[PDB]
Amino acid sequence: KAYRIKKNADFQRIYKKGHSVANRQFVVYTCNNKEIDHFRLGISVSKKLGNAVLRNKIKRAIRENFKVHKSHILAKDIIVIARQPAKDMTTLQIQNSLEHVLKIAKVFN
Repeated sequence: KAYRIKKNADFQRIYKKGHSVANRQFVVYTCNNKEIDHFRLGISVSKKLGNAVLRNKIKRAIRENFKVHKSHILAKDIIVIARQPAKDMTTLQIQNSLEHVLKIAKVFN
């Protein structure tokens, strides 16, 4: 399977059956998937935060974080949702905010 979650039906199963945590900039959902043996990541960044340039910068920051932690993440489905205050972070701060919330989410990273 690919590492990126694409289907909208997968986003819904995770929201309904999964578990969430949040800091001020990000909500994180996790949900085990016994049929997969590596993590998967879905990202949601609402148009309320800004235009496509801003949203893709946030998406790129999240993907770069999981890429660097690629080998020490547990085999769960993971959804990262950007909250409105994410639009006011520096690119550097996004990485430390993600490290904080992912540690709270028990993704082993």
